[PDB]
Parts: sequence; structure tokens; C-alpha cells
Amino acid sequence: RIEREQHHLIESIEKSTQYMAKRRIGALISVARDTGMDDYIETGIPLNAKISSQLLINIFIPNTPLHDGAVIIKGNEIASAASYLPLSDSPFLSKELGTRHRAALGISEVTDSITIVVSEETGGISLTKGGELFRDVSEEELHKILLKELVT
Repeated sequence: RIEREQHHLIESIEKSTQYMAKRRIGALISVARDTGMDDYIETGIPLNAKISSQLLINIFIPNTPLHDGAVIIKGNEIASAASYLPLSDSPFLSKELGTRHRAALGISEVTDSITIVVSEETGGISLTKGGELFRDVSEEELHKILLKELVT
């Protein structure tokens, strides 16, 4: 049950971000954990949808209603899309990185959530946790981190 759901969540994130990275589609996916993110869920469009790679991909297609903003995953659902996330004010964040990176950093400073970013400029995948940014991670590295952090 829970472990299978968590592995399916990881697979869904791996497959969708690989798809988007290849096509350089910007994406922002925040996975809630012990810290509650209900307040940011309430800022987006509610989906309460089953997790799948296909739905994640369709959400972030450019020039669509749901593509701007964050997807937030809570429990075993895609809770919301087009959600707002607080932007980090850190001066350490590279000027090369965009708004999605700053939003992922900002939510990671005030929650224990794991947030994944796909850069629309480079296709690189980045991850934020606990106020730190892990830039342009490999597929294997993404896999290891998600296995460690999302499987309990």
C-alpha cells in the first residue's frame, strides 16, 4: 500500500521530468511531507487527482492554464496545480536560475517538502530541500534522492 504508492510517486516524477527535460519544458513539483502545505494548496487550482506521469506532463505543457506555478503533491494525490510558492530572497541563488528555482528554494526554507524543478532554459533538473539547492542532477542522482526522501 504505502510503499507501493510512494514508489509509484517516484516513478511518476522520474518519467514526467525526463519527458519535460528532453523538451525543455519548465516544471515545478513540490511534494509535501511532515510539514503541512495546505495554505499553498489553497492558492492553486484544486485537482485532488490520481498521481500519474501523463497527468504531470499534461499540466506543464507551455501556454496552458495549469503550466505556470507549482504542482503540489500531498499524500497520494496531485492536490493542486498553478499554486503559488514563496520566493526565496537568498542572494546566493545564481542569477542564471529562474523564478521556478527561486520558488522551489523559498518553499524549502519554510517547509520540509521536497521540490523538483525542470529548467525551461536548459532542461536541467534541480531539487530543493531544507533551504539548499541541488542543481542539474543526473537521472541516477534524482532517483537516489527521491528514494531516500519520499519512501518511508
